[PDB]
Amino acid sequence: RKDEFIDWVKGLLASPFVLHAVSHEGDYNDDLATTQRVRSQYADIFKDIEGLIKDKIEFDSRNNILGQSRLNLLVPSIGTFFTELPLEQAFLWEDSQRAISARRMVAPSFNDIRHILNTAQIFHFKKQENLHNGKVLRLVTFAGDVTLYEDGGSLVYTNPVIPYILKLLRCGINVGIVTAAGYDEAGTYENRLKGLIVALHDSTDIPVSQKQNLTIMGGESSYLFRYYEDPEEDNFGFRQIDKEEWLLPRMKAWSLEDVEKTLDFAERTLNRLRKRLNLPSEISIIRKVRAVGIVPGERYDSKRQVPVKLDREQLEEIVLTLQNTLESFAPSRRIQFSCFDGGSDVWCDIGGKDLGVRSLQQFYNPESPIQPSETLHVGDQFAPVGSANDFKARLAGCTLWIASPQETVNYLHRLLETD
Ligand SMILES: O=c1[nH]cnc2c1ncn2[C@@H]1O[C@H](COP(=O)(O)O)[C@@H](O)[C@H]1O
Ligand SMILES: O=c1[nH]cnc2c1ncn2[C@@H]1O[C@H](CO)[C@@H](O)[C@H]1O
Ligand SMILES: [Mg+2]
Ligand SMILES: [Mg+2]
Repeated sequence: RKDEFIDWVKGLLASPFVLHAVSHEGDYNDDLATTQRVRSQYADIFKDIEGLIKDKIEFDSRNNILGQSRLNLLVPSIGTFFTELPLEQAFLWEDSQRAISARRMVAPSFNDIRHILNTAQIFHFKKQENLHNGKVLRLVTFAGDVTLYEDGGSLVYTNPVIPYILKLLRCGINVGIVTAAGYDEAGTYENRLKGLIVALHDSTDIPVSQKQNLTIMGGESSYLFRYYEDPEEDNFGFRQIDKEEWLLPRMKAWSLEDVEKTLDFAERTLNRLRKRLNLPSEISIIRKVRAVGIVPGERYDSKRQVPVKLDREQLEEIVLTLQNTLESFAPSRRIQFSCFDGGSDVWCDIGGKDLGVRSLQQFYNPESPIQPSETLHVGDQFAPVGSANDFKARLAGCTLWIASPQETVNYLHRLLETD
């Protein structure tokens, strides 16, 4: 299941949906009073959950006859909440926009609750701003694919997310692009983020010191770059930081022998899969220094170049096989890794985005590291397995679970607008 917590919330809402909304599906009239009654019922449930989250935050920071928070007993796979969530307020806002309580035949959905949770997380940080002594946002990180641009895409100059990233940098907020795309070379990132770095360079609104608060953490936690601008020349872009300056102690402790054996085992497994699944020859296995993956290809013939893709069932088969085999392999158990299905491909990366975000939290301010409660990672891959390379970011900070580049822009708009 994609998220036990969201599915749990969805199931709770089903009872008042059936009893107070479906019971009126054949109504001739009185549409509004029914809507307001449904709305109150849902709101009450979100208010209750809001209270369970506060209760869990208190439990988690102090440390029940069963040795767990109430909400953990209710939802065993639940992650950590680094901030409270104004769920009732967020429900009421989303209901006004989406008219959830006005439905009579379609229950509150997974995506409804996903939206409500994102809006609650945004609302929490908007509140901190208006607060004296506010626990304000200090780090916003983004996945690339599906989050900043279409899958496999680049950030072109007319991309509407760019003004919002510049506004984050302008407000003093640190911005990291934490992406599985893993290049030991600034040039490739400069091409894929070209529109963003040109707009940032062109900006006269932003001090250079703040422009340089833009970073890339590539390969999830393998390659760190920082935006630079030395006016001596018309030169700007990204410069790589040596890993000795930013690798976390736990990562420094890993054996490079275990790193290598992990990638070798994954590569061998991908080759085995490619033969067993009789994949088209145009499909490629790509081995990198800190990753290995399998990707689509292309062929001629129409008189037309056409993509050569893996089926959905093959991608699922491959990512499950990699994940399960590596969880049973001693060298990969001694380090960390992330396997994911990106939609059209499957990769195994050394490390993971929890390590990438945590690395940035310290890198940006070694003397007073950015806290999880001050961090927001935005991405699309939040399933626990499969479409999953953002999932571990929940270990390092708050998250926003988006579904498209358009959602990312909508949420940054609401985060940053004046209300
Ligand atoms: O090292 C890696 N680890 C995991 N995913 C990668 C890596 N390199 C590239 N990707 C992703 O794989 C796809 C193909 O990469 P591209 O051809 O370099 O753009 C894109 O979705 C990339 O973002
Ligand atoms: O199991 C979980 N599912 C969804 N969100 C979670 C979970 N655990 C912790 N959070 C956090 O709740 C906020 C709103 O979704 C986000 O910060 C998310 O990371
Ligand atoms: Mg993505
Ligand atoms: Mg590549």
